[PDB]
Amino acid sequence: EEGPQVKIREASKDNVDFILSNVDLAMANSLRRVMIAEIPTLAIDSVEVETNTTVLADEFIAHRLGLIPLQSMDIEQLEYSRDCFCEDHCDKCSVVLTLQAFGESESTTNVYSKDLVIVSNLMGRNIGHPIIQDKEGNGVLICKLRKGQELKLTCVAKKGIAKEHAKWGPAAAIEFEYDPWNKLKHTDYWYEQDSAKEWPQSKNCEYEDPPNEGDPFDYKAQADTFYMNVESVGSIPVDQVVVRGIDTLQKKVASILLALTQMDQD
Amino acid sequence: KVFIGRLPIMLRSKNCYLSEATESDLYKLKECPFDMGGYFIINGSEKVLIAQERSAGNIVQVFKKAAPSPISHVAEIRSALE
Amino acid sequence: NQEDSMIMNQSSIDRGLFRSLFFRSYMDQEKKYGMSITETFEKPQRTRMKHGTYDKLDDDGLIAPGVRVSGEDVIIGKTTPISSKRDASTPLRSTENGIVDQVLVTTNQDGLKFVKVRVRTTKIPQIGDKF
Amino acid sequence: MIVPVRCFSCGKVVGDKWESYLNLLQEDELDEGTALSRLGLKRYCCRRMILTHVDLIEKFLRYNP
Amino acid sequence: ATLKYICAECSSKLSLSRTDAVRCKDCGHRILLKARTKRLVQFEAR
Ligand SMILES: [Zn+2]
Ligand SMILES: [Zn+2]
Ligand SMILES: [Zn+2]
Repeated sequence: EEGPQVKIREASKDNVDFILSNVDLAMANSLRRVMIAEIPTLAIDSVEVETNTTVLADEFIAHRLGLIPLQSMDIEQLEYSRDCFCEDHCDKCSVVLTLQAFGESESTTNVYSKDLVIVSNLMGRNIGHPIIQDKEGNGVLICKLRKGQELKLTCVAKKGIAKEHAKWGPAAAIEFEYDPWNKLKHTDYWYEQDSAKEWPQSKNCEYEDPPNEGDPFDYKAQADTFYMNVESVGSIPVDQVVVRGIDTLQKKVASILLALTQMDQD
Repeated sequence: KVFIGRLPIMLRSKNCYLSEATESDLYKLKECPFDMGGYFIINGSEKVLIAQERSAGNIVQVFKKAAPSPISHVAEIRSALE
Repeated sequence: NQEDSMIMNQSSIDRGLFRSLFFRSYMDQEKKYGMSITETFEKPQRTRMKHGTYDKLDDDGLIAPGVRVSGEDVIIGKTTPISSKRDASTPLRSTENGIVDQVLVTTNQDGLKFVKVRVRTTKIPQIGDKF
Repeated sequence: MIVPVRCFSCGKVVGDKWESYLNLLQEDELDEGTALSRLGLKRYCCRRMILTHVDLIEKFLRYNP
Repeated sequence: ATLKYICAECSSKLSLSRTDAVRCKDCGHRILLKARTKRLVQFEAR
């Protein structure tokens, strides 16, 4: 269409292999980072424990509850409690889950992330749903218990970002390569006899024309065309972890214009 | 017929309940199955007796004396009633 | 990571890499005197005391197991009789702090009140830390 | 000591895969190397996470109150 | 409705006050724990 183009190679529900072309490395990279670090998500961030008699300690469990992925489709329309005007929190800024387990079965009772029970009003919007991709539909084994082992918790998911804690990240791994045939000389392979024989060739060598000796060293050569692959934990649909990334980074660049503006006043 | 003192016992030894005990027996006892015993439990804390190395007794050995010494060599034997 | 120090992934530390638990167990008993003079486990006041909050202290002179303790909060209230109330409490290690994890009250051969408190803490890998 | 939710390294969810993996071993009588690939655990950062976990929680449970 | 102490083995909510021995309703097992606090506790989910 206009500026830096794309050409999605494979693509599923969890990954989106694709070729970002005619872009600046700077940009390709910034996007990469943004996708990892600053895209907003919802995750448990406060666990009021009423009862626990498992073998795990309170904070051990509380920890896990945080990494358990949660729905964040409409996260863009939930507020950071730090901005919401309630004293502490509300449905306008948080999602409250519940967990209650008791070992009735005489055989190891399993607490799953499917046992989380939203309580706060979702005000109708995709949010706070224990993302499950499990075959049995239980997703993330929170913990196990014996006979009369009980576990009564309360959670308060809030909006957040990787920078604050990893639990808020939605990306989780991101493939990134460029110039598969070291044409830019951005590397200098180590070796014993032959660089070529010893250093595996990349799947991406195909989608780019091989070197061919004769030719001199093209130094003028800059570097666009990046073979990336954004995987997703789930909280957000892979395509989104890309668009939202593209957007977040943009707003950031924006806030600088905006800032220079109010700074115009004087 | 008569009682004369208490002899601290070594865990996992014959005279210790844990010796014959097994898997389940232990868990139900709270002692860890993986424990290896070999220690005592005086006044609460687990005490380990460290092996004391020394020279075997009742043995003959000869050693040369120093340049300055009216004695040339010597044959030693440390005799101890086993 | 120069001169024998290392760079550690934070995101990893978050997702729990290298976290650990740490338990510490304070302990105490009630002295007995041949001429029947005993100490007590209770939550004193006025009537030689400490300086840390005695509040978290119940009436048995103990802290309930879910309580978050810190500073020098008293974990065990106790008093010694001599002529009325001279303290004998037990504040948490001035530097440490955590969550009371398990208290327990038993007797000891000569039938005295025996108790052991156990604060638990989770220690996350920080900069000065060794590996 | 319970399966870690997500791998330390990349953060890819892995809390679910425990039970599935233990089956692909016992029942579907496979080899770790494959059982792991089956569960979608690509790179070693995710592999090493499951392959190495020592589910101590089990011996823990086996205690009592 | 409530409790206070417990028996290590025969986990049985027990309790009592001063000079009430330090045994249990059945299990001599003179140990006894002190079951959780009612004041719920909260945690940082990180
Ligand atoms: Zn609010
Ligand atoms: Zn991984
Ligand atoms: Zn009992």
